[PDB]
Amino acid sequence: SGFRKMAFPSGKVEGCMVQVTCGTTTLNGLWLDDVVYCPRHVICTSEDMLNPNYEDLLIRKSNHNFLVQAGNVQLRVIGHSMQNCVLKLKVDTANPKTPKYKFVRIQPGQTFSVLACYNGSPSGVYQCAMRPNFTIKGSFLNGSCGSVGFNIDYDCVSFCYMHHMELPTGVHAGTDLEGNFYGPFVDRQTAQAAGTDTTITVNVLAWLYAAVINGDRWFLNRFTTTLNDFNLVAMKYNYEPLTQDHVDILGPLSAQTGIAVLDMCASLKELLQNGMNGRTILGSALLEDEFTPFDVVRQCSGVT
Amino acid sequence: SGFRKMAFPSGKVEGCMVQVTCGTTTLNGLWLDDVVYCPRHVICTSEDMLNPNYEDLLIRKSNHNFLVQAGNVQLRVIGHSMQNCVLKLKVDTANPKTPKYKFVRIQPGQTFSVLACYNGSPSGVYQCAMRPNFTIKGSFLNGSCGSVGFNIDYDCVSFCYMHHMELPTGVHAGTDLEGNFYGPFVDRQTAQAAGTDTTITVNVLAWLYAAVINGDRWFLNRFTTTLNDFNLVAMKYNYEPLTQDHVDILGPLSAQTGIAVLDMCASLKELLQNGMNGRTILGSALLEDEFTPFDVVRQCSGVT
Ligand SMILES: O=C(c1cc(=O)[nH]c2ccccc12)N1CCN(c2cccc(C(F)(F)F)c2)CC1
Ligand SMILES: O=C(c1cc(=O)[nH]c2ccccc12)N1CCN(c2cccc(C(F)(F)F)c2)CC1
Repeated sequence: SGFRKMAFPSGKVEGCMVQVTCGTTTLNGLWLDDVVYCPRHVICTSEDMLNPNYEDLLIRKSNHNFLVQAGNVQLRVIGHSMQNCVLKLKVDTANPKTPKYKFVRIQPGQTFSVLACYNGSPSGVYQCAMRPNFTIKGSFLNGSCGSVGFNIDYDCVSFCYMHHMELPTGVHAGTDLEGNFYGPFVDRQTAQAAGTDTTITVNVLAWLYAAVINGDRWFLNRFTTTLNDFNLVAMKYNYEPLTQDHVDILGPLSAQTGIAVLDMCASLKELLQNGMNGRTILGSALLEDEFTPFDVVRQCSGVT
Repeated sequence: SGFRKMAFPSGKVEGCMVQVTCGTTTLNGLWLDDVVYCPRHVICTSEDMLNPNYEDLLIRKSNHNFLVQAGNVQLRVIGHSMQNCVLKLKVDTANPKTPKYKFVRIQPGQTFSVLACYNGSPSGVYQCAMRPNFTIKGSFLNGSCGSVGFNIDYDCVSFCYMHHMELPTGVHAGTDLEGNFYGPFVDRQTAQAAGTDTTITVNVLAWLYAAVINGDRWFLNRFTTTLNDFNLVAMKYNYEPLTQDHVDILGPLSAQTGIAVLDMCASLKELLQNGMNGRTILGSALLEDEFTPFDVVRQCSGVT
């Protein structure tokens, strides 16, 4: 038993972390096969930061201006291209440590592991969720750009996130591995509206199922609700609307505990309308939405 | 910016995880050099579980009864010994993936990374703290025994914890890598008093320093206190007494923020006596004690 914010083992991804230097700027790259992927703002000076013309800036750059370093060995850049907001530097050596991988675009409410890197060196790993407003509440300092988010299915690493920037609000924005930003964000040092963030209702419910499994049952009640009634409370409290798909994905946790999904929604409804009254659920004094039903299922079943 | 419960990159430790089978029991082992370390209760049947005579049980076991498997390759056990509550199985092959390592005994209040394993396979990684009552609030299911806790200084992995058992209270107990249990716990399926757990006061203060650095300053006040006055509040609220050593270790965070340590104790004193009033500090509705001053310093400075 026990419930923790668990990240995937990061080893398969530490082997792909490299340092990318272009001019006086240094950030992290992702070396898979003979390609190193990195944020295209690596070619930025502090003058053009406000609104860069990346095509023109890249045109002044040649293979030999990108310096790719893996720990201590220099990689030979034989090609360079821009794919949306990422650079794909072609190198003459395939990464011997390349795992089985896919590049995937995750959906809001989905969770992934982040490997924070500085100078191509992994410094830590944490689990986070893509907020419905397409931001992540991560932990990143100067030099963290190019740090990736991923999931791991047995031996296959699905890369979903590349770190690009921090919004003035302290939240983080980045792209998928094809350079497509999650959200309306652009790689410009300009004021960007983060957007209204809602709570991932299916995930809070999944985390309530983990609480029942792990001993915490104080919040459980004699009440029930309908999807329509519950959603009125979710709208009031800026929670994501609960759909029948969400009810389906919660089927396994409903079966494991014996608590019908709408009975858990009623417990959640009361927690929203009345608060925790100074009590805790799984060691927390607030409702947690960064655990998907798959995460709770995995952490309470034991998938390696 | 951003504050997350960050674990160390787990790669160096995934390379040392093996499966240890003895009879019908399977748990995890730690392969460093030509030795595999594992919990000695691997030699237990379900009859002797209540009070095993481990010397007698080990006497009925020979090298060939311990099955060490690393992914798919079988290791040849050429020796076996009991060191406190761990078995040291000598194998004919040195682990090619052995990192620079030390075996260290951590102190209560100290934090480490755990790599949870099932069948010698890493399934996830999380950061936790050794509670003052020498327990850890981890996340472990059947087959997790032999999962280790560690810290990483640049390239050197300091192993500090080996997972052994779950107390009926849902908290976890285990040994250092020499087999010495943290706390009064014994490797017996018997009722064991967990002990009173206090809050790691220096760590909560360090986490309050991280909050100021990361933007959260609502809790800051015009008051101050003395070490003696503050400690009266800490005693009342079951917090660890704050010593002058704790004040010294907080010197760097005090210098970074400009807030004298006793001014932060006064903010903490008010939070203890008045609560958060429904507000949050670093995304949490309770005071967090699982970040040491070194962890906050590292996460707010960027050490890789
Ligand atoms: O490493 C970081 C950074 C990331 C982060 O998430 N948090 C921080 C907190 C404090 C200081 C720096 C950071 N940088 C340097 C590169 N930066 C940059 C440069 C050129 C152009 C752009 C662009 F986004 F506008 F394209 C962006 C973005 C900020
Ligand atoms: O893998 C686990 C386990 C660990 C854990 O932390 N949480 C769990 C939650 C649900 C089910 C099992 C566990 N086991 C199996 C081996 N066990 C054992 C066997 C023989 C002797 C002993 C001894 F501690 F008494 F020595 C202990 C201890 C429990």
